[PDB]
Amino acid sequence: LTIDWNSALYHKIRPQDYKNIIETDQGLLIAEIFPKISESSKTPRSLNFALNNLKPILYELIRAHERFSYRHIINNICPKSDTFYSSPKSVIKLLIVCVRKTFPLDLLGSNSNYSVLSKAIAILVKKPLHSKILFDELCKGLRVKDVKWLETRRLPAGEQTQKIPYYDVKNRQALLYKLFFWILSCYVPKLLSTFFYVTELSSTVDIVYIRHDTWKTMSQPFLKSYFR
Repeated sequence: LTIDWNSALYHKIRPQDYKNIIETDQGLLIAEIFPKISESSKTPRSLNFALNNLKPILYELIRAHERFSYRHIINNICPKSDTFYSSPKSVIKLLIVCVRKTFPLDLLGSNSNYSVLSKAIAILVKKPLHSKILFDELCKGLRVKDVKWLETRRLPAGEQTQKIPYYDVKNRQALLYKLFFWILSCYVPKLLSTFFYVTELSSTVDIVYIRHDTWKTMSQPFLKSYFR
């Protein structure tokens, strides 16, 4: 399984449409993340509880996304500079910061798992245009035990030290990786496309990030000449 990023980088692109970074229709959002699972009428009930545990988290994520100024944070992390391109390191910090300030903590579970996200975000941007990426390489340190909305057991006071069955832990691994896949192949590339026009210098520097306004100023004289 791969993330063909160039197509993921120019699909449903809405430049500076900072509201359409995340699907604000919450029913559409969960079908986005869990395509078949979230409308199957034959889902195992352990999973149906997992999705139910997810309903408040996705709701909060949508609320945070709508009270956030993405124009603000990019002017801090990646302001207009002498260099006309934004350094990947600045693009890194910007993305990670955006996640840290809007994502509920129970979405990926722990900071440990959000580090695995941070590392995944670092690998991604550094890779050039038209580059397939092995997804399972990125799920490096994902602990399915740190994420509570996948814990559907409700045990009596005594026997709390119960070991999780293999079928159970394998199912939660699938769900978490399906959500992680949506973060990296849907959410992250849509954040990038909204802030930056992305391109390549065609040479050794095969990954370039130029702010959309800076890009529009730089192309204006070219578009202004068209008379052929």
